[PDB]
Amino acid sequence: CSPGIWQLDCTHLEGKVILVAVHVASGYIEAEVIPAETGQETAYFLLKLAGRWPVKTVHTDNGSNFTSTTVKAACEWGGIKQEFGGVIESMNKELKKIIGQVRDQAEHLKTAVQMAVFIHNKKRKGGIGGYSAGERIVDIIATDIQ
Amino acid sequence: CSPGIWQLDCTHLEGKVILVAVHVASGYIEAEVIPAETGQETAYFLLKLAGRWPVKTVHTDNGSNFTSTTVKAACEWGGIKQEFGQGVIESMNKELKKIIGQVRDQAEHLKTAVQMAVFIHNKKRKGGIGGYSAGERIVDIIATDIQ
Ligand SMILES: [Mg+2]
Ligand SMILES: [Mg+2]
Repeated sequence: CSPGIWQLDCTHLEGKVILVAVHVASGYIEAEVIPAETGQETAYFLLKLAGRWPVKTVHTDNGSNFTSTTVKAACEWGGIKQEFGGVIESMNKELKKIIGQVRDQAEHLKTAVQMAVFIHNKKRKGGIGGYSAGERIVDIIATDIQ
Repeated sequence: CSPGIWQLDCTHLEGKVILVAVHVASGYIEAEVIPAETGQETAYFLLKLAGRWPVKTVHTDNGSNFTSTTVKAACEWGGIKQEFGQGVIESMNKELKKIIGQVRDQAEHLKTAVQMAVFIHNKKRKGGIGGYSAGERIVDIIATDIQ
């Protein structure tokens, strides 16, 4: 389901792990520095994400954390279908870029990451009244409720 | 702005702090166990929240964490207006605790149970049939406000 498909992947900065989720159909993202690239941390991130948006399918790579039994259980509980097997790469790249631009503006990396996410989701680039990723996701989900 | 107003407050369970945010106009909530009831943890939660939804005004009580300079800076950066000072946030904490109680056994840790509870609350429909869920009301409210 186009409105319920997300892609997850981990990227790294300053020796830290950043878990990233992208709503494919809109470009909206959610990211967060996790203490360790474990299935436990990944499962925790997934539950929060699923309680927020209609997460039906998550696409990830071969990563141990994503293939873990704990993430599997989280997905079954949340009714999320998994697929291990474009977009997420671009996001990690651009997220790192924005993080770079605002890095000085905050003490810890985790804060910079959230500033970057905010900037990315609020960012526009269409006409004088196009749409931001944040606006596209709610529009997509709203129109799908009817 | 009705669509941009949120209320935040902390509640407690098992000796832990649970930070809770409620989108007043829809009943949609976001909660999370934080290591400590500090301005730092509160500011972190607020940034995440603001990058997700159109947070324009946050209403909280007199709490040190909410009045802290670090939260103040977060709000200025995020362009969020603060107000210090109803029944809504109280009801949510109460019901969240209720749902947490119902699913407490399905999770290894409280923090997980909290997220299960949030998921259940936001997905819940009155009477379990038709109608709108809090999750659907918030996106509808925000969507109709974009036009
Ligand atoms: Mg990977
Ligand atoms: Mg309190």
